[PDB]
Amino acid sequence: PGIVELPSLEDLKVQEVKVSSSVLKAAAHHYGAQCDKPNKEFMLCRWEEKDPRRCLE
Amino acid sequence: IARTFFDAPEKNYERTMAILQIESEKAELRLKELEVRRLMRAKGDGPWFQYPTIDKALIDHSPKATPDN
Repeated sequence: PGIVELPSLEDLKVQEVKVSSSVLKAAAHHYGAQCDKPNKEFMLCRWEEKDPRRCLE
Repeated sequence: IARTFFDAPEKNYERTMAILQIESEKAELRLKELEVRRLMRAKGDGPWFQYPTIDKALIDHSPKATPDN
C-alpha cells in the first residue's frame, strides 16, 4: 500500500518538562486555570484532526 | 341437435384463441421471471435476494476518550 508519512526528529526536538508526578499534581489546578487556552486549542486540533502529525506545532 | 345443444364453431374458435393468448402470455411471463431471477441473483442489485447487513444507525458518532480513532 501507500508509504506512511512521518516527520523527522528535527520537528520533534523541544525542551522537556522534566518534572515528577507530584510536581505536576501540586500545581495542576493553577495549570488548568492559567494556560487553558493553548491546551484547548491543542486538544481541539487533536480531536478534530485525529492525527498527531497535523498537530505537533 | 346443432341448435339446442352444440355451440357454434366461431364461438369455440374465438374461445380457443383467447385461451391460447392467455397461456402464451403466462409462458412468456414465466420465462421472463426465470431470466430476471437468474440475472439479478447473479448481480445482486435488486429488490429480491438482498441478504441483510449491519444497520448503520447503531454507530456512535460522539467523540471518544482517545482521539486516535
